[PDB]
Amino acid sequence: SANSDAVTYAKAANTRTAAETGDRIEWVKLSLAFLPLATPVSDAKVLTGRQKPLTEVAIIIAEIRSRDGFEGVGFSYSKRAGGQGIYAHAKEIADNLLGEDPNDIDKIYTKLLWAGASVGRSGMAVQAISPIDIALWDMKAKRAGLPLAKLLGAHRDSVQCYNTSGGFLHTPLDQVLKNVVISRENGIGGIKLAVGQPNCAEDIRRLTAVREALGDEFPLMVDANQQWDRETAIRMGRKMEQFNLIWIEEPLDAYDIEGHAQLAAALDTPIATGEMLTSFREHEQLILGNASDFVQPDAPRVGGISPFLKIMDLAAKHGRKLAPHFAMEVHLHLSAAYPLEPWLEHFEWLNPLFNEQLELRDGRMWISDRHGLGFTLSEQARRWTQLTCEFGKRP
Amino acid sequence: SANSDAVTYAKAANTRTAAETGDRIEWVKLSLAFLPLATPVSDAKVLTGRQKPLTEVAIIIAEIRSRDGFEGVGFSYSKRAGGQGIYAHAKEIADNLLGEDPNDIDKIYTKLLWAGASVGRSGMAVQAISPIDIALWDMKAKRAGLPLAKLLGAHRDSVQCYNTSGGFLHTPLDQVLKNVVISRENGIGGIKLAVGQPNCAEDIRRLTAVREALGDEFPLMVDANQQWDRETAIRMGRKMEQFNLIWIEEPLDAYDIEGHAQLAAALDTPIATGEMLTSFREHEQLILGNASDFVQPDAPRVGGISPFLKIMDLAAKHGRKLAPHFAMEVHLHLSAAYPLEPWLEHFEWLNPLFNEQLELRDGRMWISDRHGLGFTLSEQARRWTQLTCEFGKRP
Ligand SMILES: O=C(O)[C@@H](O)[C@H](O)[C@@H](O)[C@@H](O)C(=O)O
Ligand SMILES: O=C(O)[C@@H](O)[C@H](O)[C@@H](O)[C@@H](O)C(=O)O
Ligand SMILES: [Mg+2]
Ligand SMILES: [Mg+2]
Repeated sequence: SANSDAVTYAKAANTRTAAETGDRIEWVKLSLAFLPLATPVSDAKVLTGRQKPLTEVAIIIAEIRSRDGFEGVGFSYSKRAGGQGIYAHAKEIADNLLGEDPNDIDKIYTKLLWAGASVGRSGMAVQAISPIDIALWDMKAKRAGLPLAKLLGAHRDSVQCYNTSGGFLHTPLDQVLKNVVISRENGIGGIKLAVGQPNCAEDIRRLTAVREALGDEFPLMVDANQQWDRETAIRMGRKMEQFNLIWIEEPLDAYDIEGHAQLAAALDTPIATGEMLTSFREHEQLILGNASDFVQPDAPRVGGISPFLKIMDLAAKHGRKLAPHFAMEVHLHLSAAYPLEPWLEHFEWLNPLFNEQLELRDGRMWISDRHGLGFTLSEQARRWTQLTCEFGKRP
Repeated sequence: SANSDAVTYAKAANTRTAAETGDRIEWVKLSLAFLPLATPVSDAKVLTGRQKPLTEVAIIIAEIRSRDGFEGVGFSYSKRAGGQGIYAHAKEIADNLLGEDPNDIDKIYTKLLWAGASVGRSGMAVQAISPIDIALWDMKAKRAGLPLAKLLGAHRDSVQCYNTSGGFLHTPLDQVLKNVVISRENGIGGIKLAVGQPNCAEDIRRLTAVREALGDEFPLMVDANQQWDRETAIRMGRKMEQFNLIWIEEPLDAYDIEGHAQLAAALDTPIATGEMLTSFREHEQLILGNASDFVQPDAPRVGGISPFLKIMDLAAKHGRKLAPHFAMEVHLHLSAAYPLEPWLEHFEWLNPLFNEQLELRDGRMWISDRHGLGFTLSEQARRWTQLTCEFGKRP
C-alpha cells in the first residue's frame, strides 16, 4: 500500500544538498580589446552622414574559472562608441560573481542586474552582462562535454550561411563582384548586399549586377541599415520584388514598428530587422507588432544567451524565422537550436581572435565537436587587448 | 588587420563534427506499474458523483541507455483510466528513439510527434512522450554531473512544501486534525484542504476547524476540484476571504477560463488552476485569459519537462506564481528553477517507487546532491510492474 488512513513521512539518508556540493566561481578576468579594420567600412548610415566609417570593433571578453576546474569564455562587442562603457560597467559588477554556483546562470544574471539597478534592464548594462552570461553557458556546455548547440538541444548539425563583409557600400561594384566569386568558391550559401544609399538608382544598379552574376537561384538579400523613409521603402521594396530576395533588411528606423509591419504586410518578400535592439522587451514589441518575417537578435547586444533564448521562443510562437546578427561564433549554436530553418551571417573580422575556425561546406556552417562555443582565445586577442582586470584567484 | 579591400576566408583543421561524434540511444525499456492505495482516496469529484474513489495510480516508466554509457529515467502517471493507453502508445513509438542523439531533446520530441501525428499534440499522446522526455532530461543532467535543477539553473536550493494527502474528503475531521499535527511535526510548510462537497456548510466547518488548529499564520489552502458553479464559487470565495488562504484551487471547471478570470479579479485571495490541462497550448489559453494567480502545470500531464519549461516562461512573463501538481520527484527541480517563489505539493504515494527520499525540513523540500532527478527505481517498483517491453540492445 502506498497510502493509509493517516499521513506518513519518509526519511532520507544522503543528507548532502546541492547547495553544499555545487561548483563555485573563483576567478574572473575581463578584457577590452580592439579589432582593427585596415579598410574602413561604410554602410548606408555613413553614406547619409549619420556616422563615420567603421575602423575597428571593440571586443569585451570575460573568462571565468571555477573551483572544480571548469572554464568559460564569452564576449560582447561594440561598433563605434560603447566599448569603454561596456567594459567599465562589467568591471564594476564582476566582483559579484565570486563564490556563486556557476550553474545558476539566471540567478547570477539577476544578482548582476540588482547590483546595477540604477542603470536599467536594457542597453549597455546588459551588454556588460553578455560576456559573463555567455561565458557561463560556455562553461556549462563544457561541464557536460558538449558543443553549446547540444547542451541546448539542436535541430540541425549545420546552418545555411551568407556573407556580408564583401558587399558594403564603400566597395566599388567591380570589387563586390570579385568578392562574390571568392565567397562562392569558398562555399558560401548566400550574399547580402548593403543598400539604402541616397542614390536609389545606384543601389538598383549594384543589385541587378549581383543578381546577374549569381544566377536566379542563389540566395540573395539586401540591407538598408534604416536609411529609407516609408515612401522610399515601399517604393524600393515593390521594385525589388523582381529579385526574389530572401529578405529586405532594416528598411526603416529600428524602432518604426508600424512602418515595418506595414511593409511586411504589403510585400511578399520577407522583411528582416532587430539587430539594433538591446533587450528581450524591445524585441517583444517588434514581434507583437508583427514588424518582420525574420527576427534578427544579437546575443551580445540583447544581454547574452539567456535573453536570446527567450527571444527565440517568442519568435517561434509567432512563426517567425531567425537570422541572428554578427558573432557567428555564438549564433551558430543558437541558430542550430532554433525550431525553424535559420540563416547565419558571415564576417571574417573575428577570425584572428580565435585559434579555431568554423568549417564552411556547401553553403552551410558546420558545428564542430569542440565543447561549449568551441573557441579558444588567440595570441592576437591578447595583443589587441588594451585594458584588463581580474577578480579572485586562479584555482 | 581583421579585414581587407576584398573578402577573406580561413580554414578549419579540427574537421570532426558534432554530428559524427555525438552519443546515441541504443536501448529503451518501458514499464507500466500500479501504485496500490489501500485507503481509497476521494475528493469532491467523488462526493458529487462524477467519479469513484481512487484506489491506485498507474505509473508509466521509461529507461533509456546511450552508447557512451549514460542512463536516464523518467515517468508519467494516470489517476484512473488512461494508464493502459499511455503505455500502449509509448510502446508503439519508443523504437523511434534508437540511433538518435539523446541531447537533441526537442528534435526527438518532434520526431515522436510525427510518428503519432494522427493522435494529436495534446492529451494522452504527449503523456506517452512524457516519460521519455523526462528520462532524456535526467540523462543530460547526469551527463553534466548535476542535479536536474542545476542543469536548468536554480533560483533556490529548496522549495516551500505543503501536504495534500492528509486533507481529503473521505477523511473524518478529527483524523484531518491528527494528520495536520503529524504533517507539521514532520516539518511541512503548508496544508491543503479538499473542499467542494455538496454540503457547503460542512466544508466551512472543516476549514474553520483546521485554521483554528494551525493558527493564524500557517500557510493554508483549499481545493474544490472543479466542483463549484460560478454562483457558488464567488459565494464561497467571499466567505473564505477571512481565512487568508494562500489560494483557492480549481473552484470551477478546468476549462472555464472567463469564470476563473472573473473569480481572480473579484477576490483578493489568489486563485489557482491548471493541473487537469494536458498541453502548452491549453495552459496558454488560460494564461492569456488571466484565469489564475497561480499556474499549476503537471509535467507528466503536459508532455514532459520541455513543454513544462515553456509554460513556466509564459507564466513568469505574466507575473504568475508557480505551484506544480503532484510528482514532486520531478517538480522539485522545475520549481527550483522558477524565478518567483513557488510551492511544491507533497504526497507519500510515490515514495516506495524509489530508493532515495527527499529531505523535508523547516517547511521546505531540499534538493539533494544526487544527479539528474536523483532517484533510482526500487525493487518494489519492479514488483508493481504489470507490463514491460524493451527496444535495442543494452550497451
Ligand atoms: O548586418 C550586418 O552585419 C550589418 O548591418 C553591420 O552591423 C553593419 O551595420 C556594421 O558593420 C557597420 O558597418 O556599421
Ligand atoms: O492537487 C491535488 O493533489 C488533487 O487535485 C489530486 O490531484 C486529486 O484530485 C486526486 O488525487 C484524486 O483523488 O482524484
Ligand atoms: Mg544589417
Ligand atoms: Mg488539486
